[PDB]
Amino acid sequence: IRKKLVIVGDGAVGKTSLLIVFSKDQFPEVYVPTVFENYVADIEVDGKQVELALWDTAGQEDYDRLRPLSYPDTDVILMVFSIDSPDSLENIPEKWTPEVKHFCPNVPIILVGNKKDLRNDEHTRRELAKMKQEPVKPEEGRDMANRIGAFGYMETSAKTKDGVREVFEMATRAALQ
Ligand SMILES: Nc1nc2c(ncn2[C@@H]2O[C@H](COP(=O)(O)OP(=O)(O)O)[C@@H](O)[C@H]2O)c(=O)[nH]1
Repeated sequence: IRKKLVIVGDGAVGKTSLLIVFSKDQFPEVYVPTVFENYVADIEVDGKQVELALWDTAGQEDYDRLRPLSYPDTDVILMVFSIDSPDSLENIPEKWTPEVKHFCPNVPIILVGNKKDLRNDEHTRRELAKMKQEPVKPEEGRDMANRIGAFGYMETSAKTKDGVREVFEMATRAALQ
């Protein structure tokens, strides 16, 4: 009935924004604070009411020895990259997956490609082109989810809210089973 969820990924990919959208979607409405550490949110998925305890690693991306103190007893990981940052996707296999598999051995991972609203954004394409890069394609996220053994792959926009509810439903199912 209580499941611990930890959200990880590079700085500025939208970890906190995703927690905010989910927490503002709760009913009855509650004031959503600025930080998420053992933050209790109730969700109903399929039959069951579940308490999700949310932990955000934003602000700790460069504190390699302090960040893993939040990992014990985790039930599901949300591992996030940004579709507007191929660098953040490359850190999925190179940084986040080895870390999560060491500290959370058999814990399900949901791979989340956030900022999907920027895939066709003209400003984003122009800025990425300066570095000889382009937005992440959906096939690339799906392939990465298979490579790292993720339970599932989902694309979201915290800005438009599309896909956010579905990410948390999938994470709850994975935590339950
Ligand atoms: N266009 C767009 N911007 C986003 C999205 N999610 C977050 N952002 C923005 O990206 C920036 C970083 O978001 P934040 O939640 O603080 O990332 P965190 O460091 O991973 O916790 C903020 O300026 C947000 O407005 C999204 O889905 N689309």
